[PDB]
Amino acid sequence: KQYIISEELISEGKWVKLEKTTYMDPTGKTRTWESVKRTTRTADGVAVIPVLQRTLHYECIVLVKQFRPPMGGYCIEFPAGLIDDGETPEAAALRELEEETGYKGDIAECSPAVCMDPGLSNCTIHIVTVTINGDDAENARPKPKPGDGEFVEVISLPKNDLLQRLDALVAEEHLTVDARVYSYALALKHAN
Amino acid sequence: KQYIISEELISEGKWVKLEKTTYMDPTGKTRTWESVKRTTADGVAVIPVLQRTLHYECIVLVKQFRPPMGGYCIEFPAGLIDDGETPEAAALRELEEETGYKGDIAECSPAVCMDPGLSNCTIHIVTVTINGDDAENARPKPKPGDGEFVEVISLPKNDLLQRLDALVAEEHLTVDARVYSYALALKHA
Ligand SMILES: C=CC(=O)N1CCC[C@H](n2nc(-c3ccc(Oc4ccccc4)cc3)c3c(N)ncnc32)C1
Ligand SMILES: C=CC(=O)N1CCC[C@H](n2nc(-c3ccc(Oc4ccccc4)cc3)c3c(N)ncnc32)C1
Ligand SMILES: [Mg+2]
Ligand SMILES: [Mg+2]
Ligand SMILES: [Mg+2]
Ligand SMILES: [Mg+2]
Repeated sequence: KQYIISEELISEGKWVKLEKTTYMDPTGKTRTWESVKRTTRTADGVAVIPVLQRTLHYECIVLVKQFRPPMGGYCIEFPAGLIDDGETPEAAALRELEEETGYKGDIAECSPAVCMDPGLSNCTIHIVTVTINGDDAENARPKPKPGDGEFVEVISLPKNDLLQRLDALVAEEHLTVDARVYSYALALKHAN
Repeated sequence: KQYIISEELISEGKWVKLEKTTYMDPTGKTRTWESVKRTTADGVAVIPVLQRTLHYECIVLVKQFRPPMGGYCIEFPAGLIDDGETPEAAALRELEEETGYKGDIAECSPAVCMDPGLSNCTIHIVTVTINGDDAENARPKPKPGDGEFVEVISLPKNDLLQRLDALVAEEHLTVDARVYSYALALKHA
């Protein structure tokens, strides 16, 4: 009993547009929302949850540090990015993971499309859990191949103390942790 | 190394604005980005663990219509922090408004980013326990904000990822990425 009635363009940039969304609320009253959408009419992207498994060591979660212009600061994130021209989620996952980290991994699982920020945008991603065989030579000396203007520092953090490692990074190096990463670190503790 | 050079307004809405951000890259080249912003940390998301004697713990989630998405999304209770409000007060207030439960603080994250490729939106993630043995959390009544309409869905922590998968298979609705990320780690632990 709620639905979109109309979308009116407010402002279109190269990558991102702002829209006045009109919609019916449940009382039968009409209401507006300001909404963001891409200029490029599938989920939009993938985030990879990369579990670096090496025997006789803790499993690690591989994260990336990048400068994020909207945040005007460095942010710690799961490797992620846009699914490219008719490409599958899984394959965008391995690719992004290689481009961003150098690791070559195997799919363990793939989420349905999930919303990034539904109070603001219609951005959806697939979250893909990937195990990295860290005892295979391909992953011995992993080589990041980042595309034009992509500057990405890898940080692998033990999965055993993930939440504590994340909080320490915020307290020390004043960077921001992504909410999906934080959510995952929390649940590792909460499963107790 | 890298830093913001300038922010030039493209368009101002009542609530959100689009800006052209110019930043210094690490090679020392000037670059641009399109960034969304509002007109502390903006908000809270509540992780509500319903605890009851002789029950498995539940995670309390809300279903709401999300205009940006064109349909209904399953979320952690979440809302903006009012001026002068603490994250924890907001968390508890939003939880009660959205679900009817009165919770107790367990923990509060640092500010974390929602969508850093797009906005500077940050939240605190606030873990709250709900004493479901207490008489006030027996028949909880939502008291939603102005133009706010919520259904409550409580799922066992010990089965969250599977129960979310079911809901997505049976209904026409999206799970939020933070919810789905939490359900995954539960299974991975
Ligand atoms: C060469 C490579 C490259 O630079 N790329 C790769 C190709 C273009 C990328 N891009 N595109 C974005 C962007 C797009 C989508 C975003 O979320 C969504 C929003 C609404 C609905 C769905 C998703 C967020 C951000 C972003 C920007 N706001 N400004 C500047 N450019 C950046 C960057
Ligand atoms: C129930 C409550 C209520 O009705 N309110 C009263 C209070 C105002 C609320 N509001 N505001 C928003 C909004 C603001 C910012 C958003 O993201 C960002 C947050 C921080 C930094 C960057 C981005 C997303 C959404 C939203 C809208 N985009 N359209 C229309 N109004 C809605 C509406
Ligand atoms: Mg990326
Ligand atoms: Mg990438
Ligand atoms: Mg809310
Ligand atoms: Mg609310």
